[PDB]
Amino acid sequence: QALQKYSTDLTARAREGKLDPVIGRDNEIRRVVQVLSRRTKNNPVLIGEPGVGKTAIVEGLAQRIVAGDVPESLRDKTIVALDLGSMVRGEFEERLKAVLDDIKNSAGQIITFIDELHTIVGNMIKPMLARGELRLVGATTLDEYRKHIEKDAALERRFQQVYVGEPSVEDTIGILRGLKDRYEVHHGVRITDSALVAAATLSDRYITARFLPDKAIDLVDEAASRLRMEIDKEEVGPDDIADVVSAWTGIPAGRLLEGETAKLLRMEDELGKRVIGQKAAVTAVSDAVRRSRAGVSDPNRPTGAFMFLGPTGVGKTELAKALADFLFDDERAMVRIDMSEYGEKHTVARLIGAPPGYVGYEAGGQLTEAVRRRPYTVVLFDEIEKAHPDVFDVLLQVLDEGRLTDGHGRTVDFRNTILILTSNLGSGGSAEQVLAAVRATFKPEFINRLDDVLIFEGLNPEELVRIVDIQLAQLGKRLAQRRLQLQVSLPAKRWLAQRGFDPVYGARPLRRLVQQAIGDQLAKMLLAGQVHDGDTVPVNVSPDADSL
Amino acid sequence: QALQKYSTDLTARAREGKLDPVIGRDNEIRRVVQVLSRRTKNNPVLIGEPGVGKTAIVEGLAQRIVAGDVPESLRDKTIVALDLGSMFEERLKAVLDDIKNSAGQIITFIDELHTIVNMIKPMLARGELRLVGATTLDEYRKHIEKDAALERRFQQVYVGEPSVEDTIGILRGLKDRYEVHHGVRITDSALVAAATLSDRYITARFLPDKAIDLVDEAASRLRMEIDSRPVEIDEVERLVRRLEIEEMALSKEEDEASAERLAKLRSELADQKEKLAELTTRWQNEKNAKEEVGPDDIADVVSAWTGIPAGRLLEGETAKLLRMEDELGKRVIGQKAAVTAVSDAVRRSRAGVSDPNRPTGAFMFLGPTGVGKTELAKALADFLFDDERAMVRIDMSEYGEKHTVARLIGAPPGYVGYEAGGQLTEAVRRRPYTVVLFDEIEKAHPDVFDVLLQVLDEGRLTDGHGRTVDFRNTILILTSNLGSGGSAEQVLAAVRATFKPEFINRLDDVLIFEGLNPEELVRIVDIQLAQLGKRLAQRRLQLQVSLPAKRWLAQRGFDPVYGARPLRRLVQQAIGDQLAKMLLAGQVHDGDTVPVNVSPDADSL
Ligand SMILES: Nc1ncnc2c1ncn2[C@@H]1O[C@H](COP(=O)(O)OP(=O)(O)OP(O)(O)=S)[C@@H](O)[C@H]1O
Ligand SMILES: Nc1ncnc2c1ncn2[C@@H]1O[C@H](COP(=O)(O)OP(=O)(O)OP(O)(O)=S)[C@@H](O)[C@H]1O
Ligand SMILES: Nc1ncnc2c1ncn2[C@@H]1O[C@H](COP(=O)(O)OP(=O)(O)O)[C@@H](O)[C@H]1O
Ligand SMILES: Nc1ncnc2c1ncn2[C@@H]1O[C@H](COP(=O)(O)OP(=O)(O)O)[C@@H](O)[C@H]1O
Repeated sequence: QALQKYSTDLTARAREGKLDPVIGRDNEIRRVVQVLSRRTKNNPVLIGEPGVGKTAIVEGLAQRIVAGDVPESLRDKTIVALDLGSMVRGEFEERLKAVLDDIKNSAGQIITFIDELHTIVGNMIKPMLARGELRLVGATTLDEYRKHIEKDAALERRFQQVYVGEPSVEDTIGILRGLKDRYEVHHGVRITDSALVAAATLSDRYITARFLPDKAIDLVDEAASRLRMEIDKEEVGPDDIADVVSAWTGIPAGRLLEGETAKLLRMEDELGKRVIGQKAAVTAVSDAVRRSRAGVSDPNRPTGAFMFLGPTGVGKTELAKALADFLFDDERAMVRIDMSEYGEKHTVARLIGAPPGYVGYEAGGQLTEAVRRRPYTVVLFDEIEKAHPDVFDVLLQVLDEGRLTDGHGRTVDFRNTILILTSNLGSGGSAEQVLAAVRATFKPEFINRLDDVLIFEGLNPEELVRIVDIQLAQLGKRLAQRRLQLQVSLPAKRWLAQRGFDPVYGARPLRRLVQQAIGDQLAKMLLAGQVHDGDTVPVNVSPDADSL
Repeated sequence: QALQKYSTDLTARAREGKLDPVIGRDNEIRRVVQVLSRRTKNNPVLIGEPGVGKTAIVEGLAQRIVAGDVPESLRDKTIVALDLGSMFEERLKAVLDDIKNSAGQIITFIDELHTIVNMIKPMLARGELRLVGATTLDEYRKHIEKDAALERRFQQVYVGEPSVEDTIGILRGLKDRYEVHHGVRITDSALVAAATLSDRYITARFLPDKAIDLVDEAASRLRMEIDSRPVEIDEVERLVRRLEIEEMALSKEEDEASAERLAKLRSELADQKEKLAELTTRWQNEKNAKEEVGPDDIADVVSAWTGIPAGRLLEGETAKLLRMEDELGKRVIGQKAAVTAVSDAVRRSRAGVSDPNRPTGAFMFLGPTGVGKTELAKALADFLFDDERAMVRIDMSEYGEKHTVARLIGAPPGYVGYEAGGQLTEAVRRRPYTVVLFDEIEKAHPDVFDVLLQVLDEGRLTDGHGRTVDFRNTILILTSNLGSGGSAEQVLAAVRATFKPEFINRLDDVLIFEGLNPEELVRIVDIQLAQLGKRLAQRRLQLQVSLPAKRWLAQRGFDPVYGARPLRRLVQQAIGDQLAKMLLAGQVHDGDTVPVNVSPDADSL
């Protein structure tokens, strides 16, 4: 009572009701009060993620004390918190010893409470502990406890671990609707259970950084305040919260709705916006992804295991680069592993990395280490027909059971990824001998487990226009830093085709071909003159090359 | 009422009407009042960097407060500050008691509380003062990011700098106040040029005050040059005066070796004397037919800042860059494909076309040894800085260990080597314009690659202290000799299987040098012999080599497995050996020229 400047009270202000009723989490209080009444290894410590309700539990304990529900062994005691940030090189221990003296002079069982004790731990308080005068209650997280309370601890023999995992959705919903009338008078508009459950599920779904009991309340109170500030609609609602979540993340409030039909029905041209032609292919792949996400197939299998073959450079990779954007929300999600190194017997274990203590161990495997983190990729396999006939064992093990075991000992799961097996077979075969070749080259019962084996059709010599038009409308962005406009002339743009297609490399060069030509040919004018940001820069076909 | 002395006021200054120009940031003000009208985690803190305009944000907040645009809980709120120009712990009770007795109507604004955080924390846990904060992001993360004891009452509010179309209005709202001291005119041309030019180029400070300091320094520079003789009329005159005194002290030199230094200092004087006259004559033209700020002094102050060149078209730099592919062919021979590529990416930066958030160029060339994959980078650094010593060259052969990543980043605070700073970061933090050479990238530990993966497409990286140096105006070069025997597929596969494809992704064109041939070797023999003459011109012993001699040389050392170094070895072993045999045996004393000629096998001097 003499040095009460680096610590607060919990039972005094509980005579005022300055604390929230603590509905939920009625088991942890029994656990704590049971550990607090032993003879040794008493004075527990709460262990859990930040923002889950550890302080909430200790406050509820204080409130049950002031009410009177505990055994008389614990009856008639106060609780005091400790702020570690109020002290901090040195003199931290001076104030700490001044505090411990007061605690000992308390001459009773006046229980303390220390939040984030792993800032203290040490050998200064253990004699205070192993004598029977203080009782501390703590708080930290699991990995912290494993660091500051496990390596140099030697005090783990007097701290009891109590776990506070995290609430469920249907439980934090009750928590919220219990903590509702408060804000209904603080701001005061109106509250709908629809808004509450919407906040809960949307935070759970898209806010993957924080945790539930406060993560939800954050959005609820911020949205209520935004609605109050609006009055410079007299109700709150689910859209009234999706707008907040969108202003929080960046993704628009439209897509923040149904994610099954509103996705399967988008498998239309929204793919064909980035991919071109091959409409049979896109429709087939869309069937594959739709009927697989229905919810009747075996739950332990990839979400798609189709392959496609034919000519090069027509967009074989581009279909996957676009598909990763629509489903997993990124084009930096695919992983491509060439089956050209894997032409020997031994190198098949390079994509796992076998033993602890050999050359490639901490480097992990090529196929697994890129999956156990971010398990939502889109795996490609260039020129699979060249891989040694031993990789197929690992591959069949994948697509027959959604699991695999790396070198470390971890278990990885492939039950929500998409396999893709490209190939350059089909040199002359149109549709007749190409399938005979791919039925005789690969194992016959392997292809029994695949999905559709669709064959890309060549670029229609007219349907080079759409791809080059996408390329050109893209490069229309290039010189927007100067706002210079571009000229198009269908003879010139078609003159790129017959001299840049090169159907041995698909359509690969048509990016450098045009960017180097236009950019570094204008690089004289763009420095001297001849152009400004209203000039379409008329470029045309000289009888030989592409002058202006 | 006892804080009227220890703190200023903004409830009365706003009624009187004096406040700095606040335009924009109205959504920010709305965010601040919105977070103030909450139950928990209210009372925000502003996060940014010095000179973004959060001071202006709170000032406009105060003006809007006195005007009235508020909710019910904001009955003018009499927002005040707590003067950090008021500084002991016995007085702070007297300061805090006034706010404590109040009902939350005198809320404070702790400008730069980053150092304030015992006394304010318990008085915050009861919830009586707002204590509006404003600091920077790194100091925030250091001080009040790890302490969750107080992070339950602080909601950071991010702010950005650029408001270009209103930065010009701010310049206007300040243009009046900068024309008073400097007897100059600050034109809208200058406003709109500085608002538009120093933004991407001088990327060390931030627009809302760097666009201010540019105009301030331009004003001071012009006011200086309004004095009779201006810049470049005060320069060659100070040069020619000094040059003369260097000549009148060399005539009285009884030496023959200093005559050739007297025979040149005279000439450069005779060359500089004219250009003094030509400018002086043209001066009177403008004297009877600069007195105002424009767009040229802007680029002037840009160039004099951070060494970065950023002008309209700098009238001495025009024919150099169109001659680059040819000007570079004086030092590097062959690899037309490589010189075209390395060249087409310097103009696209001096033109303003290239991507503004990526290095001004970053790509790799590799191939057999003794081809020039290092002389090319050296030649590049020689004609941009005019001295080859001005290239940052780090070797990746010493970084073969994992724990050597902290060698070029620095060691964390509290360890032994801490004040020494980094090795790569500490060179690009101060004066970033150089070219950085990565010798033998293959020999490095395949973990430093994860740092260049950051530098690519982001343009910066962090060090042991936590700050971020910028990498947006340099060129990054990679050298290696993977494969070294394969045509094009072995080396392609080797680099593809040695580096991540998402590291080769952000790279520009990947270059493969060919190797030298007989037709390109005579041009190298000439360079070698010219450099050798320039070297042994310190004893005035010029040489005289015959065409059969140069052909014998260029034929002798050619073998297409080691490149060109055998040529230097043969030059030494065949000429310098004999010459140094004679030079200390008398008979070839200073001031001499010895001819060489082909003999049947050797070439006698
Ligand atoms: N059962 C509950 N009853 C009432 N409020 C609860 C309950 N569980 C969580 N909360 C609230 O959730 C929020 C989380 O606050 P804290 O309990 O302090 O978080 P924490 O889990 O203790 O970790 P810290 O201390 O925030 S780092 C507070 O507003 C609590 O009041
Ligand atoms: N095309 C060239 N232009 C200029 N100097 C050249 C050329 N080819 C060779 N040389 C000279 O020959 C030597 C080769 O220098 P480097 O460029 O370091 O060799 P390299 O090609 O880098 O091979 P490595 O892999 O670095 S050992 C230097 O003395 C160069 O000056
Ligand atoms: N249908 C298409 N839609 C869009 N771009 C396409 C299409 N077909 C080919 N392309 C383009 O052709 C080029 C080759 O892409 P890709 O098939 O990934 O090449 P590679 O086979 O060399 O890996 C890319 O620029 C790609 O955008
Ligand atoms: N939007 C604005 N336009 C023009 N001048 C401004 C604006 N906001 C503030 N100013 C003035 O310019 C100064 C720029 O520095 P300031 O914004 O105070 O930086 P800080 O408070 O972060 O140190 C302000 O102090 C103010 O006097």
